[PDB]
Amino acid sequence: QSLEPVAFHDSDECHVCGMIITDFPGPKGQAVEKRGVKKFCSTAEMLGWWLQPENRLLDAKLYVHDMGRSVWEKPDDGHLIDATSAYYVVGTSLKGAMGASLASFAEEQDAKALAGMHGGRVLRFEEIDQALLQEAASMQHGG
Amino acid sequence: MNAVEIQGVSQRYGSMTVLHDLNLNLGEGEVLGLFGHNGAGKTTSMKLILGLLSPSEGQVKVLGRAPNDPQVRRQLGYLPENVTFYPQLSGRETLRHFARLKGAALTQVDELLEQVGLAHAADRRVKTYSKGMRQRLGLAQALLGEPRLLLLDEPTVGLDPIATQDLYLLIDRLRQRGTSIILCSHVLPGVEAHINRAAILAKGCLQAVGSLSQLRAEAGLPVRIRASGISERDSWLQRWTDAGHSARGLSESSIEVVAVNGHKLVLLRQLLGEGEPEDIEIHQPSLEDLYRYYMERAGDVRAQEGRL
Amino acid sequence: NAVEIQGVSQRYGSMTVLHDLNLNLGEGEVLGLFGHNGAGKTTSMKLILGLLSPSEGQVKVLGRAPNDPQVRRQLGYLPENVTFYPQLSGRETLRHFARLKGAALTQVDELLEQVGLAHAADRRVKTYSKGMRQRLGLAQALLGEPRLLLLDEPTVGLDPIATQDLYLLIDRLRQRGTSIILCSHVLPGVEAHINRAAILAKGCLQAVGSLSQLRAEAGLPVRIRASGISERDSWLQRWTDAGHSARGLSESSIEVVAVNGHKLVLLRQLLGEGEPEDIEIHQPSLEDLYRYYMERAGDVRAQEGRL
Amino acid sequence: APQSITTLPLQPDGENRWRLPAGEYQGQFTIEQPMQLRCEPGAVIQSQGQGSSLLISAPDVLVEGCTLYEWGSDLTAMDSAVFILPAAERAQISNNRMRGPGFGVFVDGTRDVQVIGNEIDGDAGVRSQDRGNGIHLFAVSGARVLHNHVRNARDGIYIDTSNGNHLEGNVIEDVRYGVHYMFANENSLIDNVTRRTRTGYALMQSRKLTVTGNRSEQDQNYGILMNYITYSTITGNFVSDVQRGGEGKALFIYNSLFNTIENNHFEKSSLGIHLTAGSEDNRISGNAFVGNQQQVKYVASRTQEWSVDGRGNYWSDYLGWDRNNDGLGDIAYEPNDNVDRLLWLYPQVRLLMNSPSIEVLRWVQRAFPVIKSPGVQDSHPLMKLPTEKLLT
Amino acid sequence: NQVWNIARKELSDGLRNRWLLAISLLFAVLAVGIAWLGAAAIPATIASLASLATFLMPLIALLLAYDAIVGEDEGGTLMLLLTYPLGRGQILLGKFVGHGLILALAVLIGFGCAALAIALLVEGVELGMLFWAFGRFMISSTLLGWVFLAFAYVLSGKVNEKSSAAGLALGVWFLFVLVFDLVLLALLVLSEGKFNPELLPWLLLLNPTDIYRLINLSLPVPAAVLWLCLLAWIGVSLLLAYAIFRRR
Amino acid sequence: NQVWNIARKELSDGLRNRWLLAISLLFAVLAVGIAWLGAAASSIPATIASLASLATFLMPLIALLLAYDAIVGEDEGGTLMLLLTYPLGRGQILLGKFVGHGLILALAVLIGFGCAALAIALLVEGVELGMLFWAFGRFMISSTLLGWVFLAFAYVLSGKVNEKSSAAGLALGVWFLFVLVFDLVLLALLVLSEGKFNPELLPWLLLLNPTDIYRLINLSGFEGSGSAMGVLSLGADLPVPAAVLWLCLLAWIGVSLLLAYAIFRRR
Ligand SMILES: [Cu+2]
Ligand SMILES: [Mg+2]
Ligand SMILES: [Zn+2]
Repeated sequence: QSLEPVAFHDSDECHVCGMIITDFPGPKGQAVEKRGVKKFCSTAEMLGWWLQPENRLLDAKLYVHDMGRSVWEKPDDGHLIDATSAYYVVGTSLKGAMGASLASFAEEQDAKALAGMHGGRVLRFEEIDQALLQEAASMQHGG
Repeated sequence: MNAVEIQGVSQRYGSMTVLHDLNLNLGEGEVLGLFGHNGAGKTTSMKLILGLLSPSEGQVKVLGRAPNDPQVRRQLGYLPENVTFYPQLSGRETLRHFARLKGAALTQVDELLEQVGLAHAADRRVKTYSKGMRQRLGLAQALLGEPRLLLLDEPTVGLDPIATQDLYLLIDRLRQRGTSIILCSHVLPGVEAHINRAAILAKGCLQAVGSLSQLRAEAGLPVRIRASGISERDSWLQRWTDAGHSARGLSESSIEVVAVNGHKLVLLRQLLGEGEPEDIEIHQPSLEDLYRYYMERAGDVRAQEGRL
Repeated sequence: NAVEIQGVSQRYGSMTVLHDLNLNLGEGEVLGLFGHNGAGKTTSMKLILGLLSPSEGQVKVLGRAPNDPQVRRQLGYLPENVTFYPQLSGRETLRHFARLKGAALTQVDELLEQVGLAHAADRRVKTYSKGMRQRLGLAQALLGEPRLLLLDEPTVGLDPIATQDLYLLIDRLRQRGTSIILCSHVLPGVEAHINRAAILAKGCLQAVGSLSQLRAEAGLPVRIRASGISERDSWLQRWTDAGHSARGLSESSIEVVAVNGHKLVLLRQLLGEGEPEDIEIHQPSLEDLYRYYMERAGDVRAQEGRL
Repeated sequence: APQSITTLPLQPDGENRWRLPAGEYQGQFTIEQPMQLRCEPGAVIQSQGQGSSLLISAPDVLVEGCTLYEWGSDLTAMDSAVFILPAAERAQISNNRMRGPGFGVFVDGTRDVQVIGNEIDGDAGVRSQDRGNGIHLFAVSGARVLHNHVRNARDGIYIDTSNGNHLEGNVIEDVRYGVHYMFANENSLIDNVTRRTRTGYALMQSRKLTVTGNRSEQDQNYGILMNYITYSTITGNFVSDVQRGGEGKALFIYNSLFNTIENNHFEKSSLGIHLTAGSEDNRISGNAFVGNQQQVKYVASRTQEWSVDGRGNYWSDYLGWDRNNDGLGDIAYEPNDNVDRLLWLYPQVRLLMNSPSIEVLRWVQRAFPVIKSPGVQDSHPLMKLPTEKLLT
Repeated sequence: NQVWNIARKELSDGLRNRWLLAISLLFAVLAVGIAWLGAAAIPATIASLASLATFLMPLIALLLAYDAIVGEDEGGTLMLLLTYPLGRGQILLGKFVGHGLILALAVLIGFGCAALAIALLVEGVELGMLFWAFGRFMISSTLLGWVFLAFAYVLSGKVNEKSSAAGLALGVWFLFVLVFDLVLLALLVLSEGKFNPELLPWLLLLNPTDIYRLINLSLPVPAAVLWLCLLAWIGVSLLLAYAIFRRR
Repeated sequence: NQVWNIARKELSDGLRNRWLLAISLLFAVLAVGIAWLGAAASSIPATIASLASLATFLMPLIALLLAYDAIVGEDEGGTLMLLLTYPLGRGQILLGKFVGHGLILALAVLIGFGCAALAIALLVEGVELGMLFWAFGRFMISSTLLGWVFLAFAYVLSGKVNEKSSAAGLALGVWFLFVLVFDLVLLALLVLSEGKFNPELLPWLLLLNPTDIYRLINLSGFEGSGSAMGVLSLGADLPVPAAVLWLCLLAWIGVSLLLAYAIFRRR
């Protein structure tokens, strides 16, 4: 039952920050656990939750949005790719919900499109670590 | 009427037969003596008479019944060897524990504590008892109720020299009532004065049964004449070897001479005639002397002069 | 003179548990200590061994002090019941006593062949019966030529062939000249082997001496059964005319009751004539002599079935 | 949508100062001129239920003593009670009573506005998803919101990207969030009281701000939630008895790198402090972790000293001594075992949590320190209560 | 009935055991000292009392009955008792009644002094819940003790010497209290992506100390199966002990 | 000499005790396991305070398992009353049992800390072999002395009692009191008084427990962390040097052996 990304409702709070998910732009990650689905207000808040040692061993599928086939202000539930096989761009000037703006893609050229259009660098899922999330959020919402 | 009717049993464990073709018949007031050295034939015939084992090739009839019926064991006492009871209980509470199981009346525990001589040492713990004081307790539970058969396995170990005689005095009172019992000892002098008929058995089989007069008549054994208070030893001691009698010298003036029962009269007159002993003791062939004959009768070669 | 106890009166707690005994033991005699009422059997057993101090009196073993190591190598003591060391073997247990007594190491094989234990040697003592531990306990007593054995019930739990072979081994050591003290409680059975008895009770030594001496100091009946006699006649009643009770038994037999100091003179009265024909004597036993001497000091006879 | 000049205001003073008499009114109203209007206590300006009731577009307006009632509820068109335009700089909204289903005080793009002493009762039936904010502040520099009384709104005092402003002494009751912070760099908030709230203090992505002296009485599931706050300062906060309705955490530090967390008082909660793995190496010293059923939750194996300058925190379950008579304890205090983090790493161990073998494993760590994972210890913990003033 | 006449012996012999009375005093002291530090410092203290009675009630049961059969065989009274009008079933079942009422009294002095330290040091304990949570506690602690009593009859009947009976009764106490649950914890840490999560509650039924705690915490299984699974640990192991005792 | 002839028995009788060889292999398989966990984390002052805590739980246990039935186990076995009728004294069959059981503890910890040192020089790369030999040389000649203390304790409680079933009850009482009750009574005295009962008497109570003097010897050079010491944190407040801590450990033997001889002399 872990194979199914469930859709988002308007009354869907984040797992961490607890506020309303669909009042925000940007891709919205969620985590299907196969014992209960928990959702997130931003993809950087999902990756902040994923890198904790309670959830490294947790067998749960991660699903983020496909921003190569969606408008950035209102992402449809629709195409919702697997988050391990994505291509996150970082460092763009787009205003995400909580963390740094991590636009998720699936085709890596559209990830290279937004990287050159804003001054960012494409990076895979395994290159994401907690030294990078705190570095990228400080450059976005600092100074 | 017979108490124990062992009719041709043969008890085995695996393939080896530890007891082969035992055939006994204990009377209604007799005292039987089971003596065994190598084999478990003494030990297995204990368990066969009780309900502990089952005859694999025969049957036993204790009081005309099977040995494991409840009407049998209410009239059967049994004292095992080296028993130690529950050490935290009292002496009286142990008998009041055993009186409930045999169905005995509770007006007998005060008597039987007095009847074995534990009235002074009752109401103390079993761990503060002697080895002989536990035998007074262990005999007391065998006399609970009105028993018809007693299996005393080594009853006089650790006991006083007087209290072992009063035990046999209590025994010889009981067989006059009609309670035929079984002595099972290893100290063979001491039981021969109170045994009625011996049942000396070998490693496997049953060697010989009968009274002491029958075993002395069947097994031709010599006769010991102990002569104390003679003039010299070697004046007579070199002479009995020439007359054909193995004689030793026991002290500075005392000898014993092993006659051959045809020489016993003429060797008797050579002491009162020649010389002057201060006392003359004549020993019959004892139960212990009959016992070593029957071991020689089936295997069991005698050891050296002093070996074992 | 092996054991010379002279004037020992042992006290503890001002209770005078032993009272002024003078027990001299010969250099080849085999004594027997039998005691029931007091602690005289067990206190005098320790006093010879030197592990107890004689208050108000002296004990002299082998002509020297009882606690010198020069005489403690010349003793052998068999205690009451000794489960020795249940993890060791038979040989290693006896070799452990071989080093302690200072005897030669070559005796451990000639004693485990002596006592019938060589098949059961090199095996753990927890798989030994009570007969084999008494067999093993004797083997340390015969270690390195003991001049004074001291056995405390050596025949308990032991099979009846080997009990008789123990006393024939005891009889071999008497002729070698080593005195033996037999402290036992199975008195019908040891009276064929001792040379002098020592009945002590209520502390005081009641009687000492040989078996014929105890019957001399205690007027007791004997049964003289004489089958195969003359004409069953005035010869029967003539000892009733002598002051006895001669039962005229039917089958050409007399049963005379005598007083045992007039014992042999009635014997050669009978066998001086030509028809004794395989008579029988019945002297009082050590069992009956024990109950007389015990009753003479403090004891009263019990009831018909009271013990 | 009429204007404020369509009412009947009696001038007390001729410096554009007006005074509205007692009596009800109707409809929306608009301020376009700098009018220092005061009000009698019977000035119930009750709108009909649509539109922003008192829109303000002019600078230097001292609105005082009004009583607004039943404005609109379209949160997308921002149907507020007091809408304040970006051109309406330095507005004062003093001592007002409000009851209506939308925003209480919606300001945006304003400077030096002072929202003082108001009572804003939000709603009763809406599901706390469309109630609107109590005091919404949207990117304002200079604001002074002081000593209000917000009840039953949605997410209390929402604040978005407003740089320098004070939140002093306001009581916030029965709302979803107590004070919400979004990207508010160099902020400040003092002595606020939050009661019965689904999160007492939301501190989301706001750096360099001072959170001091605040109180949180009986909130639900989150005492103070801090996400991505850097160079902050948490001094003197009293967080008490956050019951479930999360399991109840008095302080939940999530991805906050540098901040000074001193002299706080976390009292009678289920979790005293939750420290995530990403938020490490920040000065946490001098707090009072009293009465909590589990003091620190720290699922890591990295060591984390919790004592700057040799002074640590007071712990209620600190079974230690003090031989040399200073304030500090003598033995260090590890708040977490290894078996206290096996329960968090694997939730199936909750079935085995009462076993004696687990109770053996608590003793094996105290005897054999090689199996002790490096935790969240503090050398020199405090012996007495440092927050002797916050209990009053 | 002679199952009671031999039961009156084991009450009188078990209550004079100095080894038991030291532990039953230490059980009652530690039940007060947990209740004192659970009140001054009721579901929060009944879990710490469950970890206490999982330590000592297997230890009390194994101190009583490790020498029940083989201690009588070494004493020689076992061969004497079989010659009485008594089956081998009535000796074992009568010892189980006699040793059973001892530790059914050791929880009435154990928790009878622990519930007194709760009813007099909380002042507002709501005692209507006390007499039902401790009534379920005293019954379930006795049934835990009756399992290890029946475990002690299995290991006593198997061995032939009293020294090796205590070497197995210590081994049974190590295995069923604090080795079986440590290999449950060990399995989870070493294997986390292979071990079934659902299987572990079912696998908790192979340990009567674990079933003891599950009826003091009230879960895929219901409550009523655990009462019938704790009684199944008595009824199987007593039938196993009777099958061993008939093969001596 | 007679003291060696009775030592050769106990050296060959304790080595056939299967309960010894189980829990002396348990001391060996744990001293490798502690040193393997101390090698995988690198750390150094935590594997010293834990190895010294391992020999606090086991070297009193092997010593009391050996010698609780040394005198009274021979008295009710009958072989003690025989032994006094041999050319010996009571001082030779006690000092000989102390030498005989003492070489077992000298071998039971040479196996344990011997393989623990070989599980460091072959496991952690680049360890100081001079510091390793000195630290585990100090562990060997101080865990025997802790073992010889509880060996001499067991002769006191064997000569005092007169039944072997009651000697095991006293040996369990001595093992619980000195190992894991006196460190907790002293802990409970410090918490309930909040360290204000006596600021100068309380460090001297560590010398009334030989398991704590043993921990103070091995934790001399390696303090490291503070909470790992726990109730040993008063050891900095003891003004005695390291040589007196050896001498107070030897004095725990010599008083409790002379008491063991004076009890046995009036047995
Ligand atoms: Cu937010
Ligand atoms: Mg201090
Ligand atoms: Zn979120």
